[PDB]
Amino acid sequence: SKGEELFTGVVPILVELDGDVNGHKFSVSGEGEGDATYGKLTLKFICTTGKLPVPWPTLVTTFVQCFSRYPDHMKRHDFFKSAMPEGYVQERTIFFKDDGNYKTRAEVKFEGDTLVNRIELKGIDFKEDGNILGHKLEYNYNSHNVYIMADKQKNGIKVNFKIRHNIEDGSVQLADHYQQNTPIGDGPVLLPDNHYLSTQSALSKDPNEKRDHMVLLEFVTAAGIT
Repeated sequence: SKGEELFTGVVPILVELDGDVNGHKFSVSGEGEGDATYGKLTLKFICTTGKLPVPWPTLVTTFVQCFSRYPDHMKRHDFFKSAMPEGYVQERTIFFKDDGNYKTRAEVKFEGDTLVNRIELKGIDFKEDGNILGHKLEYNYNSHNVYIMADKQKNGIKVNFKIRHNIEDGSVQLADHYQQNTPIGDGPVLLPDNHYLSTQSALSKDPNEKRDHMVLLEFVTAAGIT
């Protein structure tokens, strides 16, 4: 396809985010690379404004599904790569159960050989003593299924899934994700049949890094269609 070929090898990745959660302003820069052939992502994020005001796990989904591995028989359902190199807009509302919500708007596209994800995040109605602003979430991550449906109305896709973050007391903090993606260019894109992405993520720390940061290793494969 017009974008499939752009992901046959290792692609450098850059992530830039500006956020405001209940008035707490912060920025994050991330770098790494992705190898869609194997659905693999390796990235390191740094809070460039000091200490991150929310827990790192809560931003993982916000921080390039074009790196998902789509089985050859499912290639016609790969909206993400089809929108490249012009890219796509990714918007979400993430509802943290019994707490506030994040609204995000991002643009994912190529700048030369680098795949860039530029994001604006706004969080409101959070409890200053809740699990988010109170930093009560464990630094870990679970495997999830990301459900995708076409949206011919806007020539894009609708995505939904639930992330369950582990709370330090053994409980769980649900983060309900509502997502929409639309192409940036006026070119054609692939509208998919219903399917999902199987995702797994591991979080770690750089032992020599004194800045507030997160190291992420992720594997994602499309499934649901035979």
